[PDB]
Amino acid sequence: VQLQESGPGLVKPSETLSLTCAVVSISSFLWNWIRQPPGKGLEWIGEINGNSGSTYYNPSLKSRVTISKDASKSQFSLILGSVADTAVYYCATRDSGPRGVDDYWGQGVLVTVSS
Amino acid sequence: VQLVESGGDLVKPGGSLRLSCVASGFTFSRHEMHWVRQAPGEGLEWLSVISETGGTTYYADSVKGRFTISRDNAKNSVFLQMNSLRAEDTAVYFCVRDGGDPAGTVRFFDYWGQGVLVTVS
Amino acid sequence: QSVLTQPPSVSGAPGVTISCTGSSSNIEVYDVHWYQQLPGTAPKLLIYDNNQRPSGISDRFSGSKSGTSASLAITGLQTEDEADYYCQSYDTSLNAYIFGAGTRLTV
Amino acid sequence: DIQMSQSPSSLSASVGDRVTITCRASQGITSFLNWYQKKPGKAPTLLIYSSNRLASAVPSRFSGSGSGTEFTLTISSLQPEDFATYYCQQYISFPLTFGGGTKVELK
Amino acid sequence: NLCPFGEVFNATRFASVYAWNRKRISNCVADYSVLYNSASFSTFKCYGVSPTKLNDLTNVYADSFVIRGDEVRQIAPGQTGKIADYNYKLPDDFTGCVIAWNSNNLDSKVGGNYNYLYRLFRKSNLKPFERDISTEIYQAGSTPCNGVEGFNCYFPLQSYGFQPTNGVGYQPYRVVVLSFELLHAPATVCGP
Amino acid sequence: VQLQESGPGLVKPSETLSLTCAVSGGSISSGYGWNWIRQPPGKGLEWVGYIYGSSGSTNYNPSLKNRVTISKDASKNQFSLKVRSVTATDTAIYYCARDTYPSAWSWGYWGQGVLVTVS
Amino acid sequence: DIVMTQIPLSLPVTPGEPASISCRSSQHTSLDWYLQKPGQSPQLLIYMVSNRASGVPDRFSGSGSGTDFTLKISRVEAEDVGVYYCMQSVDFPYSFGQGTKVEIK
Ligand SMILES: *[C@@H]1O[C@H](CO)[C@@H](O)[C@H](O)[C@H]1NC(C)=O
Repeated sequence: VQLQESGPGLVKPSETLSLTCAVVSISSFLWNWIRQPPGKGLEWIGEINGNSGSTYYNPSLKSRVTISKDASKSQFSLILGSVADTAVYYCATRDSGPRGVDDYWGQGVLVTVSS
Repeated sequence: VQLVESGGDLVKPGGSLRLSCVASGFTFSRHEMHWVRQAPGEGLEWLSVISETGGTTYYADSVKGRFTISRDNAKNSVFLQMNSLRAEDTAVYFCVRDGGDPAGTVRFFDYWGQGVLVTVS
Repeated sequence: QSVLTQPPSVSGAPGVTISCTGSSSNIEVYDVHWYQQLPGTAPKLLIYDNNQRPSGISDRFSGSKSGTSASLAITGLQTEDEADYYCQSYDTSLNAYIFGAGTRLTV
Repeated sequence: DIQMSQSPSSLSASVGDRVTITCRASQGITSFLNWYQKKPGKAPTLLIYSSNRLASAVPSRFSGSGSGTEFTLTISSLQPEDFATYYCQQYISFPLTFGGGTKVELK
Repeated sequence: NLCPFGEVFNATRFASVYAWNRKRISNCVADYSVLYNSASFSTFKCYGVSPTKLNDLTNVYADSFVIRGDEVRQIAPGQTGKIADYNYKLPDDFTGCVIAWNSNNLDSKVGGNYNYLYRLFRKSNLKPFERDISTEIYQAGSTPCNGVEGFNCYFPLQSYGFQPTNGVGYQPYRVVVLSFELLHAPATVCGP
Repeated sequence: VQLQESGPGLVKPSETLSLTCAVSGGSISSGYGWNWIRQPPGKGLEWVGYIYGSSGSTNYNPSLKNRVTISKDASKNQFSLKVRSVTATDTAIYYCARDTYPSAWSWGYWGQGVLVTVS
Repeated sequence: DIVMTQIPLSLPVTPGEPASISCRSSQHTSLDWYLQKPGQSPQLLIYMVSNRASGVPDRFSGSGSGTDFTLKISRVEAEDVGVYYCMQSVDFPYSFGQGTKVEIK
């Protein structure tokens, strides 16, 4: 089932970066955020666990980053602080099971900061 | 893409004969290559099949036990080692290339061979 | 579905049919195995592989598994068979060994 | 197996008409049928697959249809290079069974 | 005085390859050239014992699992692959035979038939004659996943998905593996 | 053959209970499939674990989430059961077992059992 | 971290000829292959070292042991346009590839 994302759209050059990913249960899958600057490759920024067990972050960006998710609101969000920037944002996962590998991703939304 | 048969001869009933359809123009180890025959004055009739690794086969009712289909993926050729050739096995023997992934719901014959004539008399 | 189901309790006189019916995932693919547990004791292997009795057994005990339903016949019970009777198949849905709910024999 | 039976025996009319050809069946083959095109003296050629979808490099003249047991090939606009025999082929079950062949001829 | 070969060779529905049946066959007088004279089996090859002269010379088991057609290469002593390493590994000193026949009219349906599974990933290879029925999530190299799956963590089972019109290499072959095992014990199954 | 359990029978919740089934008459390093099966005192049996003798690959019951673990100490010929973060519903009578014949689907050859309750 | 590099930065391929994308990392192994058709999200097509995804066509094939892996496009029909990425998941810092824009001729 598809994942839709939402954010502010415009952001100051010294503000914070925050956006959500409305989504199947949170407790089923391990969830993930990746991004894409213009003219550059994809960048993994961090990943959370499904039962809220732990969080893992990209160590270059692991200075003011925070991923939190709800357990009932079907919510999943990112909090990057002190904003590499000016990119489009994806929330993603990889389903599995008997009938192959599904790998649902989201559409994306562009957040334009000063770099 | 081209498929060239071999092994045309005349058969006294009971001898041993072997065909060889060398295939070319495509990657060979990814399709099921097999044999369809046609007696003169008669319509076409399916004969055999063999998998993409020479792992398994399935014959028709009339030819089960007498024939043997084989392949060598390095030599890019499919064979038909024939035994107990009855009188009614006087036909043209085509070699066919099912086109489609081996795993798909689509089975169709893409490129035929020209067919060699073998007479049983 | 996906669970074996015995009757609650069976009883009789000297002179008892215990059935463990299962679903499409439980049996018709696998084998039913009967255990008997004396009250306050370890259970005992009674019927395995739907009818094969182990070394040391009575003869009035016999399993008959046909299709998606098994049965344990006790014709003419003795007064020393008052115990529990469970059934063990294997499930594919939840993918674990399924024991039955439970039944007991009373003379 | 499933015995495919074409109808009619042969067909002939003026060049440019809309000719038709069918391939009935005995047991159900749920919309699989392939049509092959054989000219006398050469190898046969694939015409359409899965009873609707046209093949590689086949021009858009011929089109097929059909569902279940009754199938139909439509010779829409007859070109003069098409007087030949056509074979229908099912693949829902081994052994594969071709049609008897319907011979079309230019007038 | 006979064996239940009408329940092993003619069951209505076999099991998957990762969770394979095994029925101990004892108290028999068995005729092994009943199936060998039938010859409706695409594979019938007796390793170690002499085939068709084995109706004369402790107990035998009977495995039951249906795989795809080109996977019958693994059901042999000394094979590798997705069956002989992770699902069913025959030992190096096997004594018996594998019987496989193309059961395509039975075990596949229109659309998919997603009942028969296999185990794509597993942390190590099987010791010979060992099952594994666990469905814990398989991590690949680093990240621990507490019952969850995503990147780097996969569901271990995966279906076959038998279409009625796949190729001949991808079709349900019902494989029955008889393991003849004589021990220092009085025999209960011999030939007549 | 012979199989005798051990272990403490009273525990405080959210701890790890350890139960060793000491066996005799046959070596654990074999093709045999060794087992744990628990029973609450009212309801009835329910399978909890499994371990293959030679390799030592462990297979559990997925209704129990990730709590159980089974290790087989081969020098003393015994195997354990450690369900962690226990609760008041994991208070049962535990029976170690061994399958009937190699790679069977059932088991004779039980033990006497213990009764571990959790206050 | 663990970083990789594709050997072609961009690739011209005529319709019909086979293609080849290689990938050379720093140090059953997780390495992925994606497709960014222009203006959409990426899509999985090779999920471990040699496997195939759910709705991928039969043309692609993952391969390669060690470090040098290869996703071989067998018959490049006129819709395989975009870039191709390598995800190494053997450690915590997940790293995508650089991308390789394929070119039709
Ligand atoms: C299995 O079924 C076939 C078909 O009815 C029968 O001929 C055969 O005797 C049966 N038993 C065995 C052991 O093959």
